[PDB]
Amino acid sequence: MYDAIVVGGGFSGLKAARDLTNAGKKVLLLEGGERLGGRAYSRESRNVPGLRVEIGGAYLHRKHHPRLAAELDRYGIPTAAASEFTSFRHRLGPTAVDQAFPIPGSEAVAVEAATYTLLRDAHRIDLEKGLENQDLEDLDIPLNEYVDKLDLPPVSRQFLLAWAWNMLGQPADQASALWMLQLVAAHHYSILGVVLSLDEVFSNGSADLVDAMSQEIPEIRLQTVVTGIDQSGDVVNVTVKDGHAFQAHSVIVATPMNTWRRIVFTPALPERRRSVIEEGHGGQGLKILIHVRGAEAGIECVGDGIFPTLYDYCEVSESERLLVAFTDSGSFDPTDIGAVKDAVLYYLPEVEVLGIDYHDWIADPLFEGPWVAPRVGQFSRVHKELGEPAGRIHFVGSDVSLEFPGYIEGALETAECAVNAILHS
Amino acid sequence: MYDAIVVGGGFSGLKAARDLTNAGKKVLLLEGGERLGGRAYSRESRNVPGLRVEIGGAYLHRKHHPRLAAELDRYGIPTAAASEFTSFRHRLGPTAVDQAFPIPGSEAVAVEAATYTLLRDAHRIDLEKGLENQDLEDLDIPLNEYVDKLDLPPVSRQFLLAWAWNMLGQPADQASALWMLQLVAAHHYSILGVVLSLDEVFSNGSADLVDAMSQEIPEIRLQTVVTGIDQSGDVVNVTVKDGHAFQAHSVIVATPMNTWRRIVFTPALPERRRSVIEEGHGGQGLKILIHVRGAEAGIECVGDGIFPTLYDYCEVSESERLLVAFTDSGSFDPTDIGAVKDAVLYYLPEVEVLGIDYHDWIADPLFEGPWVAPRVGQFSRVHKELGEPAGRIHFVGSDVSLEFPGYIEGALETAECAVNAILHS
Ligand SMILES: Cc1cc2nc3c(=O)[nH]c(=O)nc-3n(C[C@H](O)[C@H](O)[C@H](O)COP(=O)(O)OP(=O)(O)OC[C@H]3O[C@@H](n4cnc5c(N)ncnc54)[C@H](O)[C@@H]3O)c2cc1C
Ligand SMILES: Cc1cc2nc3c(=O)[nH]c(=O)nc-3n(C[C@H](O)[C@H](O)[C@H](O)COP(=O)(O)OP(=O)(O)OC[C@H]3O[C@@H](n4cnc5c(N)ncnc54)[C@H](O)[C@@H]3O)c2cc1C
Ligand SMILES: NC(=O)c1cccnc1
Ligand SMILES: NC(=O)c1cccnc1
Repeated sequence: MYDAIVVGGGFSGLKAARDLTNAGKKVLLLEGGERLGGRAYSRESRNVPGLRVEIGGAYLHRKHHPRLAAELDRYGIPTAAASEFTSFRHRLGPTAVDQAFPIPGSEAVAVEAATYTLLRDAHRIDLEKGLENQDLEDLDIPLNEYVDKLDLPPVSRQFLLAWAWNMLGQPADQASALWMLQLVAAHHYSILGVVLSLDEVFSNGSADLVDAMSQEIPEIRLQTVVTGIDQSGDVVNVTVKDGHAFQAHSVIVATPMNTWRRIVFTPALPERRRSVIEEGHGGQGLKILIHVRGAEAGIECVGDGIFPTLYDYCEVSESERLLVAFTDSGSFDPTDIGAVKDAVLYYLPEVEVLGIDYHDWIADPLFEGPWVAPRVGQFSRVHKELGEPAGRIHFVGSDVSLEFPGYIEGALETAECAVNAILHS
Repeated sequence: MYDAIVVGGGFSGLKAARDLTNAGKKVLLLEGGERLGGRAYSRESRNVPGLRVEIGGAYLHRKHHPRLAAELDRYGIPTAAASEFTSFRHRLGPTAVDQAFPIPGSEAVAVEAATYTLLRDAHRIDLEKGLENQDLEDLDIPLNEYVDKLDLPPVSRQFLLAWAWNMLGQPADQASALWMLQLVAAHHYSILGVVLSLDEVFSNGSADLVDAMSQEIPEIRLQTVVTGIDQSGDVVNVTVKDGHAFQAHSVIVATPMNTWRRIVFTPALPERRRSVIEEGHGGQGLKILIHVRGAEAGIECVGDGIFPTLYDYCEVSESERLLVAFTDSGSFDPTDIGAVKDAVLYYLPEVEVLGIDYHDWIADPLFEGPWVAPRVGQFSRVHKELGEPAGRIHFVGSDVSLEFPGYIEGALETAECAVNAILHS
């Protein structure tokens, strides 16, 4: 038996397991899959033999992600400032302007007014209290209705919608307007910052940092799927698909939120948390890497397409590249290459699709979902609590961060606080 | 004797005198000078024989100035959309960009945040209550300190300051930050709108509308300076520099605010109003028409010069134009043509000054000031009341508008309410 069992080896689990270990605890780390990193997946392209692609979470911004910045600085991990955009091909109607910020002057007075409204509403949210504890229900409505109340003229209406589609991974009518605001608050009460935090990338991918952190964890078991976590006894008992149980004083659940319903907890979890855990969160972000000929470097496209955003990802050859599309999985079928062609040609009619590459996070039983985004109504009923301790069992990870939900910095933050919790118990 | 005496024949006096007359009152209009229009002065250029220039208030914007729009529509007065700007020559440092909106992206996140602060503060002001009745003292401080608290990066700091200098007619340390906000509220809670209301001009100058309105006033006396307004008796007694008094049930003071201290009121005015009336308001706007060779059409310059703004006014010849500078009278001496050359060359080094043209509103005893702007501290002590009736004597005009101070629309608004007041008495 162990001081702690860390269940899940994404960034959250890895930090906790490392920090407890360095603090002198006897820690075991249990990972269901055959790799470490979780939703930070860097592998080789399915399209381009020999090329390494980020299939999940890639970007960072130091001023917003100090914890991540410290990890990179600790292990000397190189980051490069992300591909600049020299070329704009929006689908925002004829009055829009082909630059990074495509709102035209004719819309400025409306943008000014909406900027005040968006920021006033976001200033409502205090990021330490939980979205259920601040009388924020009037905000917890479908985003399409929220944006309809703002009454924005065409370019900015659709610019806001397209980036809200990309970032939330939900179509406008499934997204919570209050979650959109939670992101604005996360970024220092900035709308712009939600998009400008696409600031840096790992020169050699997330795997660098995954490896540096795991180097410092002495006991890791891959292919070890947890199926029950039982704290009826004096000492927590962790049960597993094929194998002898493991036992520890503390357990940290560092697995996706949408997977918790596949573990048997004993006793059953506090009763507030239970419907949300069953239904899961609404996140459906679909990120597609598209292999293309005919595209020049630097293209960014935002607009009303089934891909709200489509932009450069990297150079493949002198005539070939990868672009990246965002849309959501219950709106687009990534295996319908003709669909993909139509979505792309919509913005970029000169460009031939050579192939596509994605991960079905939803279909993956180790995840059942990409990054968190609540269903309308969920997080103003229960939110802070989904990541509070239940007995000797802690809950951590991006999904349950109040400070940064959906980003690595969130995975790292939630583990700080759990590690600290345990160190005092 | 008359139902009403209207004292002053700027736009405020002219509307009142006309509306009372049309309502069937026996009205006399008394004007101290030799022309009608007041601070709306259109005469011939001192520089360009035969050319008609606006020396005072020229611009309008229909959506913000419905009363003005109705006057223009009533008399079929043509307006032309004001000279467009094709050419930018700012002095905002090396990171600024030569277009109408010169803030660079590097400053966007700061602009966003200040936009929220500026608009939150302006939303504090409710335009019907008066600036002294809303607990707004924390705002009634020097603008330089306010803008220092906002902590803006160079381009936008100086862009805001330069336009606040132009619009308020005061250097930053003499201007009330709360007045700056009053203007933002006046324009529908818009910062941008304060500058975008430079939208239209009178094709043939303000005089058109001055003449249409005066056509409908049957009794006007020019060169008739009022020196005492005495309402001790049953009927108000109006005394005059050289001449027999005039008498009326009602008197409307439609003269500048900074002139009221040159009239003897009986009884003396309510005691709150009296210090402000003595000291006067702080407005020192100085608008200079500059006759130039070497300038092309379309130039707008904003920057840190002794002229915060310098831009095209109109074509004189194919090689000659007028520009317009704004600055303030206690900072620049318009008769120092070398000073003017330096101020201009600062922004426009290729341009030769041929001459200048201005009106000393301050030195003019019929005005003693250009448009209103309070001294720091004044309008959060007394404001609404300066334009409330004192006995049978009413007070109207741009200076005392809560809705639009410094614009014609304000002169027109304050006269509506006085005319209505009288019609019910
Ligand atoms: C498409 C996409 C793009 C993204 N882009 C960014 C970005 O640009 N910047 C950024 O900061 N973040 C980004 N992210 C979000 C971020 O990468 C993740 O939210 C973050 O890595 C979450 O890590 P975690 O440690 O909380 O959980 P995860 O990384 O998901 O780790 C959970 C671990 O638990 C394991 N597991 C699951 N079930 C069991 C079981 N029962 N027993 C044992 N182990 C189990 C899984 O195999 C996994 O290793 C992106 C995410 C996605 C999906
Ligand atoms: C440089 C400058 C630029 C401007 N630009 C604009 C603009 O772009 N758009 C806009 O809407 N407004 C503008 N204005 C402001 C606007 O023109 C004035 O505030 C407005 O016309 C005020 O009119 P009024 O009727 O309130 O007073 P005034 O027009 O000033 O009229 C007062 C009248 O009283 C007379 N008078 C004074 N003393 C006596 C006396 N004791 N007895 C009898 N008569 C007396 C004066 O001769 C005058 O006719 C500008 C003003 C200035 C100074
Ligand atoms: N939570 C988010 O909005 C998010 C994070 C990373 C990538 N895309 C979206
Ligand atoms: N009150 C004002 O700011 C004003 C009005 C007209 C011209 N300049 C300034």
